Amino acid sequence: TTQPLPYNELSLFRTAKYLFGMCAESAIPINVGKGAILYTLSRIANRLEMVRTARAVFEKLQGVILPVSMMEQVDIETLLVRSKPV
Amino acid sequence: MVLTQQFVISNADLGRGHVVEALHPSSPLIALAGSKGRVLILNKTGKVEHQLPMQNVVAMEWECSTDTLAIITSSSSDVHLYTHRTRQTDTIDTKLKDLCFVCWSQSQPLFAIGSKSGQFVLYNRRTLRLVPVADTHKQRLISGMWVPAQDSRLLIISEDPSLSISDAEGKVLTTIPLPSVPKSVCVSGMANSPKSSSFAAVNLDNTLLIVDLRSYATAAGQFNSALGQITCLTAGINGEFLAGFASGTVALLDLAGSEVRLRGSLRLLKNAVEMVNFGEGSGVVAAVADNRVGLLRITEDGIAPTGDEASLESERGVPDLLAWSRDGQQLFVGTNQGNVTVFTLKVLNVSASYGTLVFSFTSNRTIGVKNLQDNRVVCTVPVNSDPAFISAGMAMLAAGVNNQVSYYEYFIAHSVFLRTVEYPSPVTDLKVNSNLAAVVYDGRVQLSPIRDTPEAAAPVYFPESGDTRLVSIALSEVFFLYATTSRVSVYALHNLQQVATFTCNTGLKRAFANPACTRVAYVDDSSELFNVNLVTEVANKAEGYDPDQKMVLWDQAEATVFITYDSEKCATFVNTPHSRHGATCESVLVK
Repeated sequence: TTQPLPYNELSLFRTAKYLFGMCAESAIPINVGKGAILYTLSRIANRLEMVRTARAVFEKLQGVILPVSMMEQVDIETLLVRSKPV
Repeated sequence: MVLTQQFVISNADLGRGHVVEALHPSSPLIALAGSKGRVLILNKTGKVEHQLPMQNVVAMEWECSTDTLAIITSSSSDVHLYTHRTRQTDTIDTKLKDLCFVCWSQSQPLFAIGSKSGQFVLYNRRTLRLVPVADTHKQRLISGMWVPAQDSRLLIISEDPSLSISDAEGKVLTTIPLPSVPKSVCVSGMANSPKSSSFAAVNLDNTLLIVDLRSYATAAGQFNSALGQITCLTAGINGEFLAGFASGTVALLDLAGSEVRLRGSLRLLKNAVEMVNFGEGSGVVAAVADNRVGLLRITEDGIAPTGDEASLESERGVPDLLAWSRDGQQLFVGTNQGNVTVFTLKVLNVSASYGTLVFSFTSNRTIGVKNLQDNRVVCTVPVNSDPAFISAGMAMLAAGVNNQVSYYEYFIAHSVFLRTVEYPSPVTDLKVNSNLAAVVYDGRVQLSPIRDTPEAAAPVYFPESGDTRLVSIALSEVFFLYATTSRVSVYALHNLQQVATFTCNTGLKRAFANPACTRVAYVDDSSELFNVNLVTEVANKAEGYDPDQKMVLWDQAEATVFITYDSEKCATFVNTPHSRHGATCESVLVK
């Protein structure tokens, strides 16, 4: 999320799913943010064409706070993801 | 170039003789004087209200700082001031005989009164004290101009070659005689420079000597003797200088370090330039030689002839005085035979924008692209005609008249023409992006690919199945937005499939989408402004929205601020995406 570094796609997708699953169970630890993990899951699902998952996590991502240089891009991404077959 | 004759001014208006004109820098008013010895002030309607009799006209000018008209006489030592606004007459005695010129400073409330004996003085109105300066010149003065800047220097030229530099006390440090009488000299200032650094060039008929008044470095410039003498001297662009030649050749000079390099020269005209003027506010150079008119524009590639020639009738007289207005819209030429011809140089108020780029008109056939990041012109677009309306997108500029539109593919620096397309109905409004274009006609919008590929996609018409009239549209890179009085709909350009649709119950008159096609500040029938976020589909009315102000512009630098204006004032609205009270759209208030 915060660095222009090489990454795996499927591994990051499964990591995002695991973090989404185990972040709502109890109190989230310090410096683990829901906005970053939701943005990562949304972007990877959009790239990997998990379009139904992408729009689900996007409608969830609508209800969190993003950095000041991210709202416009996430608006464009979530408006574009509303196309394509579900 | 379009030559349209509006009206003809015969010699019966001003009489046979010199024509004196005075252009108001701000108001669209001009004062005219001739051999009839009367003052004619022309309004927008051309109706004569009154004639002010004043004979033996020498010069005229209008003052901008206080809007005060000054009238002087050559046969009397007293100056009479008449105020048209208050109908009051006053007399102030300058105690000087045979006045020849009068000039006012547009930057400071300081004026000087001169005489034909070469004396210039400074007048202190508060203390009524005059400091006399004598023996400065021994012959008749030629002209005297002021520098429109913070540099409080007065320059007066005459037929005795001399250069005088004086301190605040008026003491002349030294006087260096010159081999011959100089012809002319001009001063150019840098507006963007905070200190306004300027350099003066002195011409010696057959020699050009440049002396740096700061570093005290002296260099001798050697030029070919076959070039000839310099006819006219005028200021250029960004400190450049343009010098004529007896052969009529115009040369572009480039400074490479301490050397001057002649990249190229072309002999455009055969005769000398009768009169040359430079427009500081327009940057257009025009030359008149005999019955020929030429236009010079500084380009990167050089000078190329347009191939068009026009012949002027000799019955209108030989021009002798030429002054271009600062705005460049009004051109008045006076002839010594009493014939005045007025040429209308139209510059369209049609403009467009995209991101940090603003598209306006620099000439009749060139569109200037200005970048707000650097505040300088970066590219230019060639135009085939004078478009009625222009629109901008990403790497695409459209310019149209009535029901036809021409497309250019600008890039940042060159422009490429693509196609001219006619449409069955007049195009009321127009939006465009890099690949497609939306044209408003038939009460609807045609969206079509501009590229004329043999396998192009079929153009689409919106709205479909019929909802109501369209009020406004907007276009972006991947989104097409169309607004009716009932629904605002956004479609993804990669599929033309519906993604966002907001229903407005209170109607809609004028919609104003953000550049990213995600937020619409739309005005309903109840004179209210709603800031609808098209993503989450929430309608929030703008607090403090004055219904008098109708137009909305979305800021291109900030995505949370826009401006609502009318013909006179404006107010700034801020869009907060999240707070305790949810997303808000509030007018900025006063302390």
